[PDB]
Amino acid sequence: DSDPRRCMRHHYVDSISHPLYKCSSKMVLLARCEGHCSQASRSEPLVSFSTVLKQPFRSSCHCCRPQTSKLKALRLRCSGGMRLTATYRYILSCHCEECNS
Amino acid sequence: DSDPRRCMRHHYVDSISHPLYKCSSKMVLLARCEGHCSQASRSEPLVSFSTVLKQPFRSSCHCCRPQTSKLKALRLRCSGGMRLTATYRYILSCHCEECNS
Amino acid sequence: RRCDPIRISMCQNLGYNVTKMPNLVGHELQTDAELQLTTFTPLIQYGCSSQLQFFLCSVYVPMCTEKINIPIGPCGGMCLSVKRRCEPVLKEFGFAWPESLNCSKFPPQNDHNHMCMEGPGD
Amino acid sequence: RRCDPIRISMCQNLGYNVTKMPNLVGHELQTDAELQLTTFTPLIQYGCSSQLQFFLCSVYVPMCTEKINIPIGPCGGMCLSVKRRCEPVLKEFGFAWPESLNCSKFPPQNDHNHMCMEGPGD
Ligand SMILES: *[C@@H]1O[C@H](CO)[C@@H](O)[C@H](O)[C@H]1NC(C)=O
Ligand SMILES: *[C@@H]1O[C@H](CO)[C@@H](O)[C@H](O)[C@H]1NC(C)=O
Ligand SMILES: [Cl-]
Ligand SMILES: [Cl-]
Repeated sequence: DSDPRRCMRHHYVDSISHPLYKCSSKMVLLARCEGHCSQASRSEPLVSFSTVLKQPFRSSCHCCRPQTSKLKALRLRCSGGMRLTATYRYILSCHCEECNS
Repeated sequence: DSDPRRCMRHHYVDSISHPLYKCSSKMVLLARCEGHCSQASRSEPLVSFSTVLKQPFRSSCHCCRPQTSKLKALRLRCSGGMRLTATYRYILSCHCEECNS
Repeated sequence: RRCDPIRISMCQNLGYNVTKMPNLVGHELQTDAELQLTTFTPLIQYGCSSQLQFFLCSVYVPMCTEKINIPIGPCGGMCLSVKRRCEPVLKEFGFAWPESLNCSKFPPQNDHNHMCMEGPGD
Repeated sequence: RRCDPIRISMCQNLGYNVTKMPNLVGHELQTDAELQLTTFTPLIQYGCSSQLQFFLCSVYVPMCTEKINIPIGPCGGMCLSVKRRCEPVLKEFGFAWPESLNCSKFPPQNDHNHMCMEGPGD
């Protein structure tokens, strides 16, 4: 759809700093998933018996999450000699996923 | 007027029966949670300098769930004098809480 | 073919979708029930009890289900809960807790013996 | 009779109400300035710097006031501030910090000697 409140990918930047070495802070363009899933979340009671072990409730809930991502590297510029490397997932797509898969 | 989309308690009657043994079913009033939490769900990458990465993402997601409930027990008369205890929960209130918290 | 939809606006989307007249108070038409419900609008507005609107609707347009011959109304405990918060406000206006909502004419709690809708203890 | 209103939408309601062409970059029409401003929309969207949109507008549609013969643009410090956060993002896309926004061509700070708009140090 085209609903701006849907579960989709958003782009943002952040400043990254290594906490253990003295390095220049680094700007990095990142992506996140955010939105509202179309599926109503819900929860009902289950009935247990002596021979039927069941959880108190059966639940469903959809969350906006990364569907596909990709490892991405971040070379820092540090004390004049060295280069440290951060990594993180660059999100490529988002989807609505069951809360507890 | 009340928003039919909010996280709320729905009421319904259903039958308590043993899924196998053969028994005297019993009619019972139940409640369930259903609706859309107002908080948007999201997921962000975490940045790691350390080995590899650990949990790649940090996320929040709200699910419509039972907040309080009454623990009920009842007895069915099954084939033969035998009586079987069934346990279930009558939901009193629903709220929106974190998926993994 | 047993239950009718709810045509009273202030009693829609509260947890059940159909009802059946006559209600627990005697009205034979939802239109009459709606009219009398309106007399409670101020009380509801005041935030007297978060359960008030639901409790009144459960009495004036009781839950109907195809699976049994009786309507489902509130349990006595919800009535008392609402009453204890709401009666005093009515008295401030020189009104009494109506006899039609006498809490003692509701089942005392939800069990197989008698279906009634409970609410949160707090 | 000295200043014109701001006709570029993305540069309205930012702290001043009128401007004057030519701007600090050479454009003789706001329409040309608007066009070139559009090339920065993605960068602005990314949240690169909360000051970016204001800084660009202060350059492309500088503040005009009837009380003096020159336009009022950004101070060099705001430029550097934005640049340090924004240049790296541009490089990720294979672009340079444009020479037209060379921070060293702006006054270094707001004083009587030269009016320029500063922004927060953090
Ligand atoms: C209704 O309530 C009034 C006062 O609470 C009381 O006199 C009466 O006992 C109640 N009705 C019944 C049938 O008990
Ligand atoms: C503009 O910046 C470039 C690089 O920052 C530099 O070569 C030049 O000195 C600056 N312009 C002036 C007039 O200083
Ligand atoms: Cl309350
Ligand atoms: Cl910023």
